[PDB]
Amino acid sequence: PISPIETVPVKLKPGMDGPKVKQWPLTEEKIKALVEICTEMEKEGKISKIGPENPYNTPVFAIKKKDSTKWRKLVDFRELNKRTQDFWEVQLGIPHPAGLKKKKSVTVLDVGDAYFSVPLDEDFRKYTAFTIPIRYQYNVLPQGWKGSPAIFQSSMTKILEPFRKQNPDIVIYQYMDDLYVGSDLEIGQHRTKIEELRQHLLRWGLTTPDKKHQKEPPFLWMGYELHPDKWTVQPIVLPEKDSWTVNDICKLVGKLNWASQIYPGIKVRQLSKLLRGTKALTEVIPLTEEAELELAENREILKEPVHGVYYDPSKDLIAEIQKQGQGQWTYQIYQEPFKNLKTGKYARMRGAHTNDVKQLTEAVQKITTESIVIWGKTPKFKLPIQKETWETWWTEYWQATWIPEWEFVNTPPLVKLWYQLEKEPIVGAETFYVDGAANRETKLGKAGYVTNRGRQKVVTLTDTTNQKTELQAIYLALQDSGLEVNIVTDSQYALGIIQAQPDQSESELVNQIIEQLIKKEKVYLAWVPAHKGIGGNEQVDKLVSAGI
Amino acid sequence: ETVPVKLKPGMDGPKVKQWPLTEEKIKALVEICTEMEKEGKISKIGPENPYNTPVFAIKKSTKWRKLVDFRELNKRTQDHPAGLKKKKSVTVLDVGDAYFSVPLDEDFRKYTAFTIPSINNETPGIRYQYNVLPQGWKGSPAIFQSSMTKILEPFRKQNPDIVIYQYMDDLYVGSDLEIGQHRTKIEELRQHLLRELHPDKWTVQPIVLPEKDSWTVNDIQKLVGKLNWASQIYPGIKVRQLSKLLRGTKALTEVIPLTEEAELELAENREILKEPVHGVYYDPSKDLIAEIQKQGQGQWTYQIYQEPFKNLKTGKYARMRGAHTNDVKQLTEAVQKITTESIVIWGKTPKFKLPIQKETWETWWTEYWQATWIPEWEFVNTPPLVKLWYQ
DNA sequence: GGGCGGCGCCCGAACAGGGACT
DNA sequence: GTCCCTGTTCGGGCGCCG
Ligand SMILES: *P(=O)(O)OC[C@@H]1O[C@H](n2cc(F)c(N)nc2=O)CS1
Ligand SMILES: [Mg+2]
Ligand SMILES: [Mg+2]
Repeated sequence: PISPIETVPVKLKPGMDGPKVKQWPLTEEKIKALVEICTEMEKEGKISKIGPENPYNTPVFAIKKKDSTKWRKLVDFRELNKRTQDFWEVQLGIPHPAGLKKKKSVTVLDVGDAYFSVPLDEDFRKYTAFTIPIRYQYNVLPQGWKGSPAIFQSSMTKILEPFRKQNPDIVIYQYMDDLYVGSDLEIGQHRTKIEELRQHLLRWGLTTPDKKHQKEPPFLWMGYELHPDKWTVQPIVLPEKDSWTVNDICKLVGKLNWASQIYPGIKVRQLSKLLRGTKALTEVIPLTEEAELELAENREILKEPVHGVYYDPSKDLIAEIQKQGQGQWTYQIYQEPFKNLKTGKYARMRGAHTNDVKQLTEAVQKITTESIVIWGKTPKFKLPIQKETWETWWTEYWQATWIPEWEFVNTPPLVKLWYQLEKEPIVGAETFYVDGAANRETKLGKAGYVTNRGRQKVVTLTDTTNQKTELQAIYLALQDSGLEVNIVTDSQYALGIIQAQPDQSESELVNQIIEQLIKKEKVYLAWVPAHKGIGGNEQVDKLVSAGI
Repeated sequence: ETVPVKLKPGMDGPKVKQWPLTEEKIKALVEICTEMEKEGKISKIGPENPYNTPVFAIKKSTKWRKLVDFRELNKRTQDHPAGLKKKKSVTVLDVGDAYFSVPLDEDFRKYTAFTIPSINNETPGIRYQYNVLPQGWKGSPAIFQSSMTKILEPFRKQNPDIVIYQYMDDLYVGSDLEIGQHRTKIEELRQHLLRELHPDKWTVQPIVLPEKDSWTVNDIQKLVGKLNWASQIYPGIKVRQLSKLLRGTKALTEVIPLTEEAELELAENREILKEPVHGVYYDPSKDLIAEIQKQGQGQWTYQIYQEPFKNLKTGKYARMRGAHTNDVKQLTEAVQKITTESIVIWGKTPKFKLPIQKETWETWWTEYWQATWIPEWEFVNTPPLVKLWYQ
């Protein structure tokens, strides 16, 4: 039937009209499925025949479902959607099985033809007109209208509110029309409460077809198989193609990111880098060696059998993080040592230049908010970073940074700062005054240094910038200095980059600089204002300025 | 009887997504909202209201207080005792509860929409809107102003020395009285209202130069850089003579003895750094910028300015702690202190330039908020140079 | 085949802001 | 101001759910 829930008033956007789009041709099977659906819906009052009084019309089609002969009826409401008012979506996220608590008794139900059981605002029905190659309009929520998801989710919440207020201690996970129902009742009393819920829903116009009423484990729910004390993800099938396109890669990486929620160790950096500056989905990208290797390792990982567990709120949440190369991290969230609640990967590249401690901090942050969503609390961390590493970094880093309650874990690769700037200048070590200059018009530059021991060098550069020349001067000093060196720059740009202690850059030049910095025993970097006549800096400025 | 309010012309209402709340906060919000809706202060709504404003809760006591981040709505909503900054003690009362008695313009209610989220997205968000003046909204003290004046008339007559100022949810009560009978008067005002700060102890953090009996090429280079920058704020600063000591290409660690001229230059600059900044006038039509620098070891410096180098105030927050310190907690404490000071001095809150990653901040700052207002902020990834200049 | 909403991911195209330069 | 560089947002594609 049709739900006696009050309708939700919806308007068009300020000063607009309904759709006036002509139908397209449909197949014989599509037309037969549509006509059967439409006469059946017209009997039930979900669609009302219309005549000349309706100007509007918009196209209509159907698609085969995951069930065999059932066709899903769809409307191309793109024009109406454009003209329809804005909604606040109420579906704030996706429930996750690691967030479920153990229940004595579990049921999974689906509401049949759910959208088509919720009445549409009477004023708005006319903009929903469509023809079949017979003219109807929608009296219930149509599929393809942008307002249907949120209106249904809200209406479903309203419909469940009295059952939830009457059964506060029965947990009903309500994704769109799919219900998971958990209770601490013995199976018989639970089944009675489920009959109560189905009668309640039907009272509110929602039928729960018995074909989609799962009574025994495993439960199929939200892409998962829920067992009594463990859950798994329904199988994943990565393509086994030979010629990979941008679309093939997007599919591969999407399935891999989905797998990473329970499969530990998934890496997609190299497959993702493979997409930079693409033209179109149809373009064939050749698999680089590193992406080939990474995909092989992922395949191996996926061949293993794996499961998550359910959340026990009387215990601690623990998250352990491991580093893979190239700014990639995986994590396992568990409560008992070898029983993952779930897993994950953090691999986002923030910033031109960064290091492993920043990356670890932002992995900790991502995991923290993800845990707050799924479990409502922060986890305790196990990290491969010595407390002294962290202490050093938090001491000397100019930004406010913090990692919640954590404990060191001795599984390499440990996270470390790869070099350390001197807080004071080095006695005896040679002192390099470095500078760069670039010609904005010609893009020719010079980088170079003088030294207190009387050395001076200028390197000319083509197609360069001021910042690049300042860096090239620092890099040139690192090259020509010995294991200990003082360097004076007039470039707060390069100073900020190098003080930040990066171990990785997207700039080849900053990486060469980094390699140099790692090779040195002691390095002191000092800053002075440019063009103020300051002693060593003045001579370098005069040297690198000659071309400009 | 309600008062019509519009938005600023050319502006829609807030459309700000809700952030993840912890279980204890969602539980407190649900219980509080149930009571609020029983009392007709809020009503349920659905998706057809397109507006949203995030909500959370703070535990100031075993009772929670709901807090709505109306920063956006406040920006978008239609458009001061200079003696309060001098009272021997100032107390901060929460009088937001008053607002729950005045109705709210019906046509305006849709703009106060908010969403209660669900652990692990068990349910769609459950949305409400307000039927009374909301706490945390610029319009609430405005519309309640007349009733507040009538309420506070006899207390101010019977206490002409006491300064009672209102900022949005709070009464700042200021007196020169000893902190004991002061508390007596504050409880008088709280009993009357059924119908601890010390601004004379706030101080300026000036710029300071290193005191040394031996100076190196590095020491003088660092001094000249610091003084060069400082001169943008005190034009009296002079570097020509100290900079003259640096001629040539010398080793950083070499000892350089100061001439007579440079020693006098340094003494003059030392004195010039004490004088107050000339020519700095508060502009009510501009925002207050507050930059914060983390100086390490629980030390924080800050400046409150409106145009670059025109510092209305400079200060520090020094929570001396090393053993187990929370940079984010400290930083939000500093932000609340600076905001309190700005509310007291100018009645405005600053826009903060925060030296933190946006995600770290947004992950944790609600765990330490204690104030009923929330300042604007942006996130700077700002340089160690100015950091070095204010230490 | 295609329509919709949510969340995830990654990338590039707009911006904004600040330092350095003529 | 302009050029350069950095960071952020937001909209495109895919994945997953329905
Ligand atoms: P649910 O209704 O339980 O159906 C199972 C999956 O849902 C997919 N689906 C649902 C839906 F409501 C819309 N609009 N599109 C769509 O693809 C099909 S299988
Ligand atoms: Mg230079
Ligand atoms: Mg001067």
